[PDB]
Amino acid sequence: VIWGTDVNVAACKENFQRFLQRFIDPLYMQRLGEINVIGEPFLNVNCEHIKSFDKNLYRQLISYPQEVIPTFDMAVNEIFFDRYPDSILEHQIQVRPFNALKTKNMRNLNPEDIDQLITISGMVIRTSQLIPEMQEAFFQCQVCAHTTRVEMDRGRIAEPSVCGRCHTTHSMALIHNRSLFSDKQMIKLQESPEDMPAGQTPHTVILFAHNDLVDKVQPGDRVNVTGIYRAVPIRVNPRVSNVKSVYKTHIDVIHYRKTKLFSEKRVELLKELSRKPDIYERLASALAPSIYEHEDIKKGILLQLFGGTRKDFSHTGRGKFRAEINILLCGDPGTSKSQLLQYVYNLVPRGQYTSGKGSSAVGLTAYVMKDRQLVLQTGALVLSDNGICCIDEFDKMNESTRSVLHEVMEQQTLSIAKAGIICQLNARTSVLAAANPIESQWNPKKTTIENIQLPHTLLSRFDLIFLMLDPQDEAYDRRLAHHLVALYYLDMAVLKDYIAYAHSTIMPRLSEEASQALIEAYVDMRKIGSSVSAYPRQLESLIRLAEAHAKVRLSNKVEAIDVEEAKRLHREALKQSATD
Amino acid sequence: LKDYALEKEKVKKFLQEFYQDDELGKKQFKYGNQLVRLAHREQVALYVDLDDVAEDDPELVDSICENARRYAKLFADAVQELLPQYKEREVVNKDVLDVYIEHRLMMEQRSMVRSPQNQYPAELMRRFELYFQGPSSNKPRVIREVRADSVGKLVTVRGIVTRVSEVKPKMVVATYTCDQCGAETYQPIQSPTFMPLIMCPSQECQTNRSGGRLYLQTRGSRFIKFQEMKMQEHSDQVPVGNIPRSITVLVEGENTRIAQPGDHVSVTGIFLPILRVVQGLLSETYLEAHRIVKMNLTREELRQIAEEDFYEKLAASIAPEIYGHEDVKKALLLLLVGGVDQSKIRGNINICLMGDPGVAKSQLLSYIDRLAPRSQYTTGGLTAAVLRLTLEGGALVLADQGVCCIDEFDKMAEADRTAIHEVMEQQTISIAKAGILTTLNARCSILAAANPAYGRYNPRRSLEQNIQLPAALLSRFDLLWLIQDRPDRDNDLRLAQHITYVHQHSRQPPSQFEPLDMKLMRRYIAMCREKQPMVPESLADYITAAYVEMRREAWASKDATYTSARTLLAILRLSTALARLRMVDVVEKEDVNEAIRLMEMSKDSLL
Ligand SMILES: Nc1ncnc2c1ncn2[C@@H]1O[C@H](COP(=O)(O)OP(=O)(O)OP(=O)(O)O)[C@@H](O)[C@H]1O
Ligand SMILES: Nc1ncnc2c1ncn2[C@@H]1O[C@H](COP(=O)(O)OP(=O)(O)OP(=O)(O)O)[C@@H](O)[C@H]1O
Ligand SMILES: [Mg+2]
Ligand SMILES: [Mg+2]
Ligand SMILES: [Zn+2]
Ligand SMILES: [Zn+2]
Repeated sequence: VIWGTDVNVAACKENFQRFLQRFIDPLYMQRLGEINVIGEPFLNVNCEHIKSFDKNLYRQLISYPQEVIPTFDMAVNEIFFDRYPDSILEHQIQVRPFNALKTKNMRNLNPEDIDQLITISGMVIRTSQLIPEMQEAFFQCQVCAHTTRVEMDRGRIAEPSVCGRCHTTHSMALIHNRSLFSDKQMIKLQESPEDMPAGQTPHTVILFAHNDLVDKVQPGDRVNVTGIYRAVPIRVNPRVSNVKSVYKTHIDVIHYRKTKLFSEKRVELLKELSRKPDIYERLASALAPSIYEHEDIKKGILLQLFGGTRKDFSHTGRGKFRAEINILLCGDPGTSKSQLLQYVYNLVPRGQYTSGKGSSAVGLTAYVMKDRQLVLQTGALVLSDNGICCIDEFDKMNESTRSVLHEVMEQQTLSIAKAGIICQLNARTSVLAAANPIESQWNPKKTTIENIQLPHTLLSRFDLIFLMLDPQDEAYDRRLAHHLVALYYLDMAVLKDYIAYAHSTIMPRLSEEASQALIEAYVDMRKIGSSVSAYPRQLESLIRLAEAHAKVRLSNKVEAIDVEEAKRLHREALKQSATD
Repeated sequence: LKDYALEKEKVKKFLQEFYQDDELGKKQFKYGNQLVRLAHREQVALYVDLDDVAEDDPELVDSICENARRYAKLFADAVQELLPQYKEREVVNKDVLDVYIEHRLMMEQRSMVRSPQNQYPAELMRRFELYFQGPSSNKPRVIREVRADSVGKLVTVRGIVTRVSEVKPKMVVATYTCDQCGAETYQPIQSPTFMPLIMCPSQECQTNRSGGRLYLQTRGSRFIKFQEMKMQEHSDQVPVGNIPRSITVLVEGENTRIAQPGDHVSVTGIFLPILRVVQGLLSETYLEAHRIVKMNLTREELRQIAEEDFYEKLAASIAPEIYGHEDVKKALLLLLVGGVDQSKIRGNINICLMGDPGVAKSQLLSYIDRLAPRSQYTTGGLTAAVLRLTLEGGALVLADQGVCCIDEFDKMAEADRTAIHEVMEQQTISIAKAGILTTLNARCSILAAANPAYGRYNPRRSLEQNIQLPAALLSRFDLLWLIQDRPDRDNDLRLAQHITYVHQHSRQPPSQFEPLDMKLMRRYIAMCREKQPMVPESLADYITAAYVEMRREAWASKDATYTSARTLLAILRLSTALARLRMVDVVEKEDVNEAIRLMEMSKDSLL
């Protein structure tokens, strides 16, 4: 056995071969046959399968990845030469295990894990161009051009300092092109914010992809990366050989996974509470309990949380459809706008909170900065590709950021001209903006555009503009005071689980009754506007809201009740920003 | 002067034969059970309480204090010898280091006189860590008192963490494998840096003179979690005319990730030098941490507390030399006593003082910084930072339930403004230097001072017109006081008389109540912090009535007076702070009325 382990090459290979052949959900042989035609020599294996089949083999694999993976490679190559014994491949099959030890508490990582295979979920923050690293340096004498080679000189290259044919002094210089290189890509990946319990200091890790699996993860992608934990010394000065007693650590990736829920009890419970006739109203009430007397705004933000159903219009040639719901809460200071924004950001997973001011710690834009490598840094919008971007103080923004917001709300993507290349980062986010009117208070008789001073197009992109004000009503003040004092002297968890289940499983689809109701409502709106009239964008908003409401009810199909609720909510928002 | 073998015998006897009756008087060997758990790999760190040692051998404790590293090693060796005896189950070989150790032991036992070098280092037979807890007899030592004389002695200090580095793996026993002999080489490491070995010292290669070149391997080697932090003198112990001093602390093992910046902690550890030459070598010192723990009168005194004017008296004691500003002083006292946070409610009472130059604002801020137990003073850094790779708490973090007095507020950077806005909204500071949003707990009352731009305040110009601060930011503050230096011959004459008396006697003019000594004020403040008064539902009716009345008045007022729910929250906070001052667990009509009066007086000060 290899020193300091429990590993036998022959026995380990035989056990891996047995696992490949004798298994029940055989998938490995199926994908071996698939690789035959495809030619893709990378056999991905879920380590949990080995754990179930043989826990001892799984433990052995985790403990000594570097020494065990080659045995699996050899076994797979022998099998491929057994099944389909005749075939052509530039390099024999390779195995890249994954999903083995979800020690995703990156903040909780220990030196005991050094040189052990581990899988961690997170969002890649930055990358770099593939680095060619030498593996067989080639040298030629300045005097006599005596060619020589130095192979795998343990990272560094051993300069001969003396020739071998004229045996002159140190005159043999390296020839870069004649040498041999391998691909090594560096990635900086941040720990997934959701998994962190406290998240006081999000953790970051460095990954190296070697000889393959390069450029397979773009910046901002949320993936599960499985690789070997590594610790390497850092020299105090390159000239001297002294090394720090504290090692810097990184990961050598082995596999990338781009990315049921709970148990039967949770699905049963959510279905049961869905059966309630007033589940919509009850869910609205549960959302943001601190707030008071706001119902239409709460229902709108809830529908935004659920959002419309994802739809594929690639065949139709109409381009991507904005299934997300964008809501702008416009109100005077002290109407609890920021409280709602924070609460929504504190509830939805993978949500992002930002301020319209350029001083915001996050920033609503992405840009290239020197490391001194000019690498891209993502913005809040790109960061929350499928989450919810709660923008506060949305009124105060620069024209460039306004154009960026218009672009992202229109095409669901952000165009960045890095160097000379234009990159379209997909950002299908749900924008929840909050705006406070200019001046101390909101001047009535002035349109929201006049009193907020934002482009008409940009606000027309929003599918719901909710106007909230502090009425000069003594009764309202008394009620609010009673509510606050009572707060002085349904848990969010179940709501979050319900939203997650709705997003994961259900996908509302239109219905003939719903179609006719939509058409009738739109023509009625048109007729009303015959005497800010109706626009087809309003129809898109209505259909999206109806789909979201159906998702809330878990109907899986848009229903006339959903159409009625969507129309009523849209009319309420219209009234809120209406004037005449 | 003493036989360390005898010391090893004594420590083994102590560990074997120490028992303190646990829950329900259960006679249990407190350290025997821990030894069992260590033998089963169920524990990693074994903290030893020097009080227990003092239970039967004060001399041993004194020797440990006089020399700590030696006795730490002695205890570690004793535990290493004892562990096999207490082992009872062949626990699953956790990690790879356990199996590696098992293989090494099997090979060694598969062997006789042998050279001292040709044996495994003790530190390689490990994964049990030892630490000491300082005796109750030894009082905590101020950082300034820890000098070169105490180097090598176990000491307990108390301070505030100012920065902590990320956990990293530090090598303890480097392991190398030769190229020819197939043996193994080991290298204990104590220095922060080391020279990796090159040619193996193996007997086989030496005899065969093969010149086998060693290759370092991480799997064989042994690492330990490591963190470098800086602990600063807590403001209570700092001399009046000095500044806090800092001590570097090297946390390792299980002690890692047990402290955060701004934490008021107590550290027991060994004070040792690090040599990273006038009449001898010169070295920098540090503190090898062992235990880190995050910390949180006469009858006449009570009679004075019972006095109705008591509170007023305390107001008179807030910077007595500052003539006038009585209500401002009262508000400052309310800030000092803070809220209650009954559950949770933000208990910090943020106050801002906007005024023309030369109205004692800075002096007031300085006095508050001197009186508040935990205090920070700044002018506009304030927020945390990421130094180069370590978090460094700013003044706001250093407050951490204290009070941050920010003079010259109007000259603060916009980013700092946003930061303080976040501090007043969530009591947390979000900072990102490398695209990482780190959130730190900064829960601290804020006392800001600002000056109107372009000279003295112009009454004819509305707020934010004579000042260059966002209106919303001002509305965040619970109390906003405008101080105007209106020339009034009577009042000006009074002030002049006061100043002249001060200059002629180095003391303020005599008053009705003599100002109380700062220490007594602090004591009373803490006593008030003890209470957490409630708000009876009955009082709610009156509070709501008052709120609706004042809001109606604001609507009647042509100029908006920032009235909102924030105002009601502030009213409640002030009422509960006054209740704390009264030492009564139930608010009273009196307190509510007084809070309302203060709020009205602020808004009038904006007149
Ligand atoms: N209708 C309401 N129901 C419940 N609470 C309310 C209501 N209106 C205001 N509040 C309370 O008033 C305070 C408003 O604070 P917040 O900072 O969220 O206000 P905002 O209107 O978003 O402010 P701004 O626009 O100045 O940023 C919070 O305590 C909020 O709970
Ligand atoms: N109301 C007052 N009572 C007593 N002394 C006062 C008063 N107002 C100002 N002074 C005296 O004014 C002197 C100088 O002005 P001071 O230090 O108070 O300025 P300041 O208000 O802090 O100004 P700024 O914020 O513009 O720097 C101080 O020594 C202080 O004693
Ligand atoms: Mg707000
Ligand atoms: Mg001053
Ligand atoms: Zn030559
Ligand atoms: Zn050798």
